[PDB]
Amino acid sequence: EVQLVESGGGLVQPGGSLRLSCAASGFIVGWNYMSWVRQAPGKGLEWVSVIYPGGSTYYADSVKGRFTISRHNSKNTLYLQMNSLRAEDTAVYYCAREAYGMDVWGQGTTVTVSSASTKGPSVFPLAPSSKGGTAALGCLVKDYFPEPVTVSWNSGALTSGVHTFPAVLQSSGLYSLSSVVTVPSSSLGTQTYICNVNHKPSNTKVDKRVEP
Amino acid sequence: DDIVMTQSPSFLSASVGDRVTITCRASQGIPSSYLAWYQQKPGKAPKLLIYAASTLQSGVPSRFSGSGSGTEFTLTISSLQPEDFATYYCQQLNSYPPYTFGQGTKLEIKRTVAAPSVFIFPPSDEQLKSGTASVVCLLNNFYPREAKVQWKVDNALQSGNSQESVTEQDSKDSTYSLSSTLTLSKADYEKHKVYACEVTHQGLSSPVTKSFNRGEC
Amino acid sequence: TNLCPFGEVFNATRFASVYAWNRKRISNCVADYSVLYNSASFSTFKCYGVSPTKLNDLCFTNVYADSFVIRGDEVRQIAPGQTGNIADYNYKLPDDFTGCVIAWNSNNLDSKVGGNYNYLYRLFRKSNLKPFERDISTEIYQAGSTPCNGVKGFNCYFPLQSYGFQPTYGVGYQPYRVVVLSFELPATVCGPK
Ligand SMILES: *[C@@H]1O[C@H](CO)[C@@H](O)[C@H](O)[C@H]1NC(C)=O
Repeated sequence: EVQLVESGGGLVQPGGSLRLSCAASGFIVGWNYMSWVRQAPGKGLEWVSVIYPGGSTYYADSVKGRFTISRHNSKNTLYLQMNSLRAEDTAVYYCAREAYGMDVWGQGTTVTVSSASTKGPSVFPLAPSSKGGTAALGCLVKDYFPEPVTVSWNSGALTSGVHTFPAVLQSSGLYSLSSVVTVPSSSLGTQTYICNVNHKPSNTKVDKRVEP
Repeated sequence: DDIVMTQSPSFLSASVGDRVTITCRASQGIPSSYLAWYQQKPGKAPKLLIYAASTLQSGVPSRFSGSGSGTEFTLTISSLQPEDFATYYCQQLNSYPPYTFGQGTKLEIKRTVAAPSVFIFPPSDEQLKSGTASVVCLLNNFYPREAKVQWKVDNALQSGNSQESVTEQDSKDSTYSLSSTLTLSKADYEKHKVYACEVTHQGLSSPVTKSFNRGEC
Repeated sequence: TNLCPFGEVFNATRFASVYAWNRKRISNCVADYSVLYNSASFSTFKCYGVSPTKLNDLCFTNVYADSFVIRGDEVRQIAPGQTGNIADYNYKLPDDFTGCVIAWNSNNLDSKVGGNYNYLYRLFRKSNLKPFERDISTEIYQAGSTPCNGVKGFNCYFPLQSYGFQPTYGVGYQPYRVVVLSFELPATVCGPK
């Protein structure tokens, strides 16, 4: 028990709406200071909203008039209704109880606001160029949406020396990612190197051969 | 007007058994009951460590101690342990909103200085067919995290058309790896000859430039 | 023996905590309202429903002087239509409040180095106060299904939190003394007329 399980996050266009649900067990939602705190990709924690046990509700300045916090007494559930969703609202959202400091948190749910359609990536080879005797080779997983994308090398057989980087959101609103691996130079002419990219949201599996 | 929480440092390096101090400062003198300390691993929710600026949250180890008052507060991990390597936030609960967090402090593993391996990757022919060229500079297995990457196109210092990202500290050598993409249109790419990336790091006495001439083998 | 004993309320050397706010009933006397306002040493002097000056010619059956101490930012909560910890759970003015709210900084009186823990306020309460309601309960707050039976613990909190006024606080966190005058209606408290 004593958990907070959230749901309702997903994908919406700017100006869309979501309604986050947060189910509590172990305490009573209506009897506590219940708060919503979000966290952008790679950023810190920002408090979003709070409902008092007595009923009063207070919102972060950047969400006033677009977000409304509520609760169902029966289902013991906190709610965050998000209208006119700006792209800046893209974050992991958490509900929490505040007794003296926020002692019970939830697993979170992801809200993504964008006007881009779902798209699989193009996989391009970062071929071993002039680059001790260590060659670098990789794949550029470009122009996909939404997150995420998983990359393996040689069907999982090659794991040593792999570095798969966090994606970067581009000005287009699509994501670009890099997966490199370092091998001995003598290995370049003997063993074949294939990168495997899985993009579940658009349901695309790509195997690209990398060679100099 | 409002209360601003400011944390020091933003990144912190230490070893197991080391003693660690994280500092939080307030834009105003505030009651000490206001602020709490939270811990966060990657991909996971914050865990409340300390509240009322010194009271230890139930179930949290004794090595965590909070102190301070007025405008200065401190989280102190007495004997660092492998499971304490995470990000740490301070937070003031104002009893009238907003509630404000610190910028956070990433507590990383201290290791000796290691210089990066630097590789340049010219755009692929497959991508060039599509009307975009993206050059990729890779910095491999370096420490500490702070490194500067400068793109040079015909010796012009390029700004605004590049993006970078960093892996987390590696699980077995405690290094970082950085990737930088410089993106251009095809025509713009063909309007230049020399493409280079210049890396400055602690373990590098001189900056290292890795370059190539477009359309050469 | 004619003049209303406003010095007893205003000039008193110690004030109640906001949760146990004090009420002095005032009847059969004359109220200056010139000495009160025109000695404007108050950080706040707001009058809802009545002009602050040109008030000491009007008669009432009795007037109530409620006094307490809050922190500086919380003075703005002492007004009709406000919400917050003090308004919801310590002192609620009615939506149609007719009277005056007066407040002044008292850092030099109520802040001790190391914190003054005498002044408290109700942190935990299930419902908002009715207007002019006083709650002086110290029963453990039950935030969960498990009854507390008067012990602190998980989901079991003491309802009152101390201000801990240190003189080094921000001015919005320094002590602030507040007197709320309510006028209520044979009228016998009058001004000089
Ligand atoms: C409070 O005391 C001062 C000092 O004697 C006096 O001047 C002032 O009139 C008093 N105020 C009231 C309301 O009695």
